[PDB]
Amino acid sequence: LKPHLHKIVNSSMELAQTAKEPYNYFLLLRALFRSIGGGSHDLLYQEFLPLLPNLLQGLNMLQSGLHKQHMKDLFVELCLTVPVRLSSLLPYLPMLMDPLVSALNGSQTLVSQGLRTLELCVDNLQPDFLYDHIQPVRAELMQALWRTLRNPADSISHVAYRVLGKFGGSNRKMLKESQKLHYVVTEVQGPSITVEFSDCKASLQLPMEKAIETALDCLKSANTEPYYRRQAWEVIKCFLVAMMSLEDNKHALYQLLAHPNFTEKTIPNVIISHRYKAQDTPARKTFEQALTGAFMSAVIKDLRPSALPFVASLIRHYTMVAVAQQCGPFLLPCYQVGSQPSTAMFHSEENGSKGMDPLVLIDAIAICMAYEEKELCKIGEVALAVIFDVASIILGSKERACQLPLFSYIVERLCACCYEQAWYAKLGGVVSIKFLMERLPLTWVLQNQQTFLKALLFVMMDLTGEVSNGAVAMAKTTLEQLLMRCATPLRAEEIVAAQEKSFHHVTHDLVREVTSPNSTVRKQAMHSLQVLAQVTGKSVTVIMEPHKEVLQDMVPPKKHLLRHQPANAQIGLMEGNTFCTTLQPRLFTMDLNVVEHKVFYTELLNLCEAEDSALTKLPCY
Amino acid sequence: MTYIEKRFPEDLELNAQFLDLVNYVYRDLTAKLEPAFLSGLRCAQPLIRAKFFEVFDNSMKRRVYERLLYVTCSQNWEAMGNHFWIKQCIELLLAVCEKSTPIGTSCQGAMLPSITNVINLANQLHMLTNRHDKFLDTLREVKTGALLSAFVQLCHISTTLAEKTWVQLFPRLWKILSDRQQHALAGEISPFLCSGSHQVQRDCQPSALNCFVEAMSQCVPPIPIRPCVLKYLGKTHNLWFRSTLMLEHQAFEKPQQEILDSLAELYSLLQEEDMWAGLWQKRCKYSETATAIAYEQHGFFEQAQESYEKAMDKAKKEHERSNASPAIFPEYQLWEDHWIRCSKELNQWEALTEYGQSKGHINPYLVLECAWRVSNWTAMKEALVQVEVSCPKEMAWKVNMYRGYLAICHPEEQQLSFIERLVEMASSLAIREWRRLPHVVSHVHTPLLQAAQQIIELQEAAQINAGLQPTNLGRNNSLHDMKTVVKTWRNRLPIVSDDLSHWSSIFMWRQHHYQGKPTWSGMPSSNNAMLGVHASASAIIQYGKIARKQGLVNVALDILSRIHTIPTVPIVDCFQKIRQQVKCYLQLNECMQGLEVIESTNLKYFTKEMTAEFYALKGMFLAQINKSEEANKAFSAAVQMHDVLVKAWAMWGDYLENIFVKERQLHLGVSAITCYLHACRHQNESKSRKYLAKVLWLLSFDDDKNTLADAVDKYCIGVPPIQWLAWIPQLLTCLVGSEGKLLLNLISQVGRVYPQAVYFPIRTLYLTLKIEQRERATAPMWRCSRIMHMQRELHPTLLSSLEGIVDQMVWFRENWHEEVLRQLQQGLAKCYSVAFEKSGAVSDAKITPHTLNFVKKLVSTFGKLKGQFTTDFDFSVPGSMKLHNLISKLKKWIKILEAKTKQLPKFFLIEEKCRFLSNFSAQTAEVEIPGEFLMPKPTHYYIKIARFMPRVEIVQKHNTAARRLYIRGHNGKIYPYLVMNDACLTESRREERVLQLLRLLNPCLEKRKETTKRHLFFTVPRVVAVSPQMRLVEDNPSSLSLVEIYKQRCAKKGIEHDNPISRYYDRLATVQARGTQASHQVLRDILKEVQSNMVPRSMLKEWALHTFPNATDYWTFRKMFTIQLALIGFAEFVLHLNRLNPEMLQIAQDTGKLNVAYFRFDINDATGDLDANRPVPFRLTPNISEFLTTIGVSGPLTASMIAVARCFAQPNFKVDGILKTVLRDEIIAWHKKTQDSQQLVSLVQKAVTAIMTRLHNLAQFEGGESKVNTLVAAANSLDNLCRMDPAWHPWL
Amino acid sequence: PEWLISEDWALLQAVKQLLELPLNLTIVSPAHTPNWDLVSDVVNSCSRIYRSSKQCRNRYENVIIPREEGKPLRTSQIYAQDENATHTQLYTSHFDLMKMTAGKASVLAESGINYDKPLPPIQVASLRAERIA
Repeated sequence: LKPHLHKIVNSSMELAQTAKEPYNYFLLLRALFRSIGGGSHDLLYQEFLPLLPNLLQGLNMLQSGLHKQHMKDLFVELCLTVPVRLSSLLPYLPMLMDPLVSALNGSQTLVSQGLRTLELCVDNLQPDFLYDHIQPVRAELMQALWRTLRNPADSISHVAYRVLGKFGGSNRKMLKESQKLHYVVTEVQGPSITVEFSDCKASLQLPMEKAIETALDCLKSANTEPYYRRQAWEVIKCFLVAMMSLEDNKHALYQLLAHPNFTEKTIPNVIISHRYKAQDTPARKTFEQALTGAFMSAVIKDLRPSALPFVASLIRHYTMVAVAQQCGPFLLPCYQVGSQPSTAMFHSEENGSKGMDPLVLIDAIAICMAYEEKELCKIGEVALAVIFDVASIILGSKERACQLPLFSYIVERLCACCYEQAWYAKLGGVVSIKFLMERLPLTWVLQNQQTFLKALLFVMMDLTGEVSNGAVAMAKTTLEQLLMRCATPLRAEEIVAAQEKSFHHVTHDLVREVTSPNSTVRKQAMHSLQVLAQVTGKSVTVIMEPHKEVLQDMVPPKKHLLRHQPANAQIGLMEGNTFCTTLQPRLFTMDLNVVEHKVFYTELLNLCEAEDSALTKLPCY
Repeated sequence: MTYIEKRFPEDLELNAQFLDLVNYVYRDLTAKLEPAFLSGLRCAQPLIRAKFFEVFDNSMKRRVYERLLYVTCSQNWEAMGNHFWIKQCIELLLAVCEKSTPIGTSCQGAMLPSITNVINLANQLHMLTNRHDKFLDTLREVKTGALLSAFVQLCHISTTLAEKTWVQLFPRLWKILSDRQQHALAGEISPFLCSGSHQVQRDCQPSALNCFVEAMSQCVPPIPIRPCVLKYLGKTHNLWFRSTLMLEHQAFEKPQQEILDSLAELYSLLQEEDMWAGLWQKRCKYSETATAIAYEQHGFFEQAQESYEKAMDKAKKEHERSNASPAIFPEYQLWEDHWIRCSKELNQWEALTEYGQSKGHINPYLVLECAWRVSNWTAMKEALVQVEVSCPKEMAWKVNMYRGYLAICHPEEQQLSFIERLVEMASSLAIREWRRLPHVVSHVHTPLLQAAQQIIELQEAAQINAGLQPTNLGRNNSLHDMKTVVKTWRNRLPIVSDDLSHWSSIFMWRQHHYQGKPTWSGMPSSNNAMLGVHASASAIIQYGKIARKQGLVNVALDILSRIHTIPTVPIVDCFQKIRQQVKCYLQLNECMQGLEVIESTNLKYFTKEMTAEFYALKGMFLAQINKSEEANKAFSAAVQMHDVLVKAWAMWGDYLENIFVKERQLHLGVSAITCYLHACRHQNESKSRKYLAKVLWLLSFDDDKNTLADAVDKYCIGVPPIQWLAWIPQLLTCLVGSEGKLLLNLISQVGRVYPQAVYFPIRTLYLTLKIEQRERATAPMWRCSRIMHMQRELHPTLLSSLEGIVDQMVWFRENWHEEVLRQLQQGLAKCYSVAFEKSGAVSDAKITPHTLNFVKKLVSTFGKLKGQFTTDFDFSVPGSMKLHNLISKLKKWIKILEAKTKQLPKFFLIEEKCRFLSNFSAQTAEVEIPGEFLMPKPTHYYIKIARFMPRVEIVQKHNTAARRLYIRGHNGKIYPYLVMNDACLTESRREERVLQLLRLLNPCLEKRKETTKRHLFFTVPRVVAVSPQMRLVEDNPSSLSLVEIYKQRCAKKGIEHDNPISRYYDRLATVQARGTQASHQVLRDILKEVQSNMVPRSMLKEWALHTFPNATDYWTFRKMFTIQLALIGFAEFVLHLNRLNPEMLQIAQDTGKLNVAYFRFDINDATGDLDANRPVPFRLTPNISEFLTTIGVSGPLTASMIAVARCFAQPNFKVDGILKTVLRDEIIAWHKKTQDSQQLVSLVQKAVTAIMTRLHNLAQFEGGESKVNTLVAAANSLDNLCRMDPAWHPWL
Repeated sequence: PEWLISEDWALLQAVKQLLELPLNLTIVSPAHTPNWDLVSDVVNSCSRIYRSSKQCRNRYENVIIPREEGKPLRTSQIYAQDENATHTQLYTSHFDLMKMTAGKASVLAESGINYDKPLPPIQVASLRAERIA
């Protein structure tokens, strides 16, 4: 096994990033470490040493990031338990410490694993050296050591207490970072439910902040018994039908929604945005938490029969509220023709909407998308269709319902999921882009064409590290379809103008990204033009011709001293130059005689001809 | 039922349901089946639970009052001790509601509006609307009983919900009860709390009583609870801080002393000695007790012990003539308890053991602790047996250990075979109590963490004796079991903050084995006797080493006197003895004795390295006394003998500098510079800033021919550049000034290794000089450029990334709306400050020339069409005649723009408007977190940049809007940085200066005990500036300034935060208009009336109470708040800093840390007078004091200020060097602003000597309380407050 | 183990915070379950040696119950009569115990050092470099 032992680990780590299901790749290492660990420790241990820097740095990066609970539990386990004895691990010890604090939190088997590694490290590293390496993490490590004493498992506590004793005085040394305290920022009454007794017919208002959160936590939990799941659903349901005011019926409702004007008048062009959302006040925070509880209670079996007909009928209600609040007939003043995305459209404690805003539904839908358990995307995707369906029916036309100000928030909020650091949160965004693209009118997609393009590129750019359980692979496909959906030639003047304008903007962004240092986004930007070159009859250079202003100062590198940029950018400048020139129309003829071209051409030459290490190994290199 | 439950916990379904059928038999007495019926109420199967509930629900009236009595009095909760039985109580009461009424909610504001509600504010469709009405029709059928049934069930599975429900429930339904019912209910509640049924529930963490007692406290009509029981409940049910907090409240407002006794004991139990001390100083009858406590509170246990003994005899004279005066007994008990404590800290273990076993009134507990420390085991065994019978408390963990001590060090012959159970039993028992302590670890937790170190030592101590047994003695494995464990002990020590008594515990216990070890080797080529004696010799020296570090020198001499008894010591250990002995005399006719030991020792034998250190001590000791010329040769011989001893080099330099400061002898200065730099050479990182500070300080005396600088340049080699990182701003101030070309050879070496550390400062300086020059390349600018030039050649990738980051920074500057509003806020503050200066004179006053330029500059940037035509019209002239009329105009325009900026975006993504930051990644370039190099941290501990989070939030800072961009370090943590953009670069640089000082002083606090014992540090934020204008400040969210607290509750109130200042001036004008000048009394009147009408005394307490509902969180936040304000208060006074305006103090809600918003030295513009003598020495104010008055101000604050002041007073910490260097740079900046040579020395030297005057004046300890008590009393005295600037918000 | 008088009054008052004379005459109408730990806690405020909860109950049920019943002076009446003299006598005796306890250079020449003449650091610094050479 000594031969191609590096290939197993080196490939496993790099493959795990791109692969859709990395869990097997990391489980492979866990199997490897157990087998090698304590069973074959003559040559593999020596053969393992070269792997330690990248491997520990790798594994350290993964646990530092945020993945699914079961995934994270494995990661902290791999950072520890490596088949390297006490010695030869000290140089990389700082990288191991961050897992150690993580281990002391979480699963019991991890806590014991964390103490087990900490226990041995305490005895063999002499206090002064070990404590120094604990300084970066001591603020949270010690608080974890103190906390684990209170844990119920006696074996965990006794071991935790023993190590604290071994930490002679360091266990009680003053902490630069004090223990974080729990403070309530909002001094307002949260959501409550009227309760009346027979005693002098007096009434109370028992707060529901914990109950709704507690009920939701039960639905999140993967091992709550079915009875309490049903009760959790009942608490959430009974609360929603409490905050939701039932003050309309049939004739009163029909006349408002059968009105002229809002079915014929131009829909007001108001842009919503959570940029101006002051803060999630406790009601809105609870209301959003209550809704995501309703959405989750719909997906899980043995509760869908009484939930899906509820959430489905509830989603239709909120959209009817949103439309009636921001459509032709009356609309609140915050949605008038020339208004701006003020805070009046979000619930707030000083200038809210004097009543919960319907947009909290979109927040609940977005949070369901970003939930780690991706099964919730399906129920959320149902909601997006339902609000669109009600909007189409109530406004009398598809493209009209899409012009509604509500969808300006949906595109913004769901796209925001692509800017979260968790891969699952990002994947929730990309899936949302795919759904909206394929179920919405072409012209509207053109209106939000660029917004999706930028978000998709960010997901790919952001995930150059451990990519995902298949996100960029999903992002690239969605990006490809997005250009194909929009760039496909048609036929009315209105649509033609939008496509010509939208196509103009998108190519501007793609050309800008040709030379970008990020390899993942760069190559796709290179490839995204190719699909455009095929979708339409226009040649690649004809597509890139108008936006020469962008790349103009780089294809010819403008003698930007070719050391003041890192290696990654130098690849982008060279790769962008290669792609730009290689096109058979060959934009930006790189004439040697012209200045700042001979320089670039000579530099890449000397770079290639550099034979020895010293000349090849420059400070940038 | 008793047997079935325990044996088979999975088949109770058949039985549990059976007892439900027994409900019929009870009516048709078998009452003894209650402890199974109650176990059926909890169960785990929901179906059975409801079946048992119906009989329980049936058996009582459907009245809220009756059920409350039933839960309190009628019911017994003993049967279900392990359960959190409050769940049933929540279920019991929630079952009395009206389950039929349709669901609703009082908070109509939060309800989602109905579809048709928009009207009131003024085919596919019909099927949908018709279909929808059915859905709404179903909702109308939901009844509140549906929620309560599900609500109640949800509690049973989640204690956290149950715990929060009862606290939110009982006070709410407590209102429902009529005042008659509440009266009777309160009568039953008091006996209920102290009932014995809850006794079973002490161990379980969320104790049912803990949640119950927490709930009642919120009841709006206060429920009277005896202080005696409140102490008990706090002690047992982990309810510590709610009891003390609740006890404090009544103690403040309200035979009225039983409260203090209960409160006093709890503070002692919590080990909050400083808070405990404050309480007793207020109530102590005898003046002796206050003197004793004040001494004991800080150390000097020699004085405190005597002050107690003085009190007792004087009290003894009282007894023979007077009666008992029952109230005095707790005071007498205090002296006996604390005279013993001080006796322990004094190492008077022999006397205590003799005292403890007196003829009568024996004290077995006292004998237990002290008897074993001396070898009097026979007394130990006797004491242990008679205390085991009454081992009453947590001590059980302590008692169990002492069995091991007797087991190991048996009076005749040990067994050490069953000890494993003993140590394990004690360890488990110790953890048991730990579970009973508060949530946040604090001083109350110290004994357990303090003990954990010694409980383990007992276990591995048994391993020592096991090896000594002849059965396994002499074996190599056992011998190496002896060696390693002894080595482990030598490196595992407590911290200096630990009381010397515990330090004895670790070492006295270790001493026994260091004496058992020689015995086995005394039987043979057995050198292990040398190892054993070496251990005891080193251990006793180490144990006595701290006694000096603690300030108890006299006992330290005694401990170092013990080693003489041991027959032989390794010569290396004896060198520590003399070094520790000579150090002891150095810290205190004492010269003769010190000179006796130094001369007598080392008659003819020692090695080179140890001789030098010894001879080094001679010079420093000689230097103290007048005889000094002999010290020089003592250093010369010492330094040159070893030539690599930092102490010789450093101490020698101090002598040369001490002489050279007078007579300005140039050749001596280079002698001082050479010594200092060489000392810092071998020394790495810390413990060299003190020496470097001198080198930079002495560099100011350099003449035109830069001899000292040449001396620096010649000998600044070898000193690793890391040591310089602390002095980058000081170096740059030298580089920009004259003779910089000499230092440029040094900075280039510092930058060559830490490019990010110098580039950001150097970039600021060069760009700062350029703008300075452009106002009207120069050599200083050329010097800065040369550093960057070469510094770009190396790490070219890193520098490009840095500049790229700064280039993108320009996009974070606030828009015009915020920019102008910032000018208004700045202008208004200056007008108020100018306005106060013009007070007393005509209140109308006149607009100052400086104010005109700002307003004239304001219209220039303003002159937005709708606003424009109004502002220019309103500001028809840049201030017409009246200053106090102008502020009204600004305030109106403050409100206009403040609302205007309220609608501005709170978000804007990085990828938008700036691409480099978003495209930045770890592989782009290794760049450390901004401000990482501000302090040369010795260890690696450097966090790279990995990703600029794509979202930046726009936030308000005191009087400006700043962009907060979140960084993600390579470690995965998120560091929120706040991009501060500001003009007036000269002021900004000064603000960083004081922060450098506070960062330089922080290591000072750690070393000593009386400061480390209180967790004292300056929490200086990390600020690195990259511009002449903008800078990055490490802002942690949730930190809101004190003034913002006033606005928050002011906004809730029906007033505006600026009403106090306006009322102060207009009220002053009315009296001034009549003709009478502003007298002192009228200043008190306006302050008093404002404090009683618009700014209530309890403003800050109200916010803290509502923001920290959890008791444990409130106290710790208050304690940390009080401690931090002490350092701020001390720093604002001793360092002669700018006054602490309300907007300056930044309170961190998450941790309680207070960091002042950019302090700065208060130097007179005309001259470097350094005038900081405003009426109140430091901000104490009513509201802040109201947070802490009775104890917090007295005990913690006064003690905290004294502890810090004494810490800096230590001659060992060369604060003179630190202040002189930093101030020198400050003075240079002052000179440039006001418009070199030795005249600089006069300003800085006179300034520092002014600072040390305050430091020593308020640090010196007299025969009683220190001078701090006077100023803090003067700080909050209304006489000084009313005289302060109204903009300072003295009322606040 | 030394018995006191004021501690008996502490026992009485502590019991008055819960039940009645025959401790649980009926544990009072409701179930309040006397808490001897609390009674032991309060009595310790006026003592220097812990009165364990188990032993605290025995003293109440052994001597206090008969003495309180009477039908010697009542425990309330002895305490007033004593004038707290015993307790003062106790601390006065303790104070005496504490007070009574409270009563108790040619080596340099052999190393090449010309100790008579100091060497300025400049020469010493230069001398240091030479040894490196």
